[PDB]
Amino acid sequence: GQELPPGTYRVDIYLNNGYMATRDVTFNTGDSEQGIVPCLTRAQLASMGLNTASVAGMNLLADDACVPLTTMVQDATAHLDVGQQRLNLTIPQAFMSNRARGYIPPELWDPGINA
Repeated sequence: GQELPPGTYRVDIYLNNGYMATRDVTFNTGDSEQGIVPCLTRAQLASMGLNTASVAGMNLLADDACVPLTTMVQDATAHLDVGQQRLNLTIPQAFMSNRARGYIPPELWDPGINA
C-alpha cells in the first residue's frame, strides 16, 4: 500500500517498453499498487496503439473520456515510476490498434502542458 498523486506531472510515457510521448499526465486514486492510475482516454491510448474497438466497452465511451487500462482491457497495466519520472504502461496484442472511432492528439486534450 502506497499513494502519492501530486496533481499532474510531466514524464516520458512508455508502453510495452517502447517510448510513446513526453507530455503532462494527470493521475489520481483509482485501483493500482500506489492506488493512483493515470487519466488516459480512447484518443490518447490509440496514439500509443491500444485497440479501443477490441475492448467491448471503450467504443461506447466518449472520444475523450477517462478510461481505465487494467479494467477495460485484460492484462494491460499502468504504473508510475516516481523514482525516474516515467509512466510505465503495458497492453497485449489482443487490444492493440490505432483506429479509435474518434482519435485526438495531445495538442487537443492538453491536460496541464506547462499550464
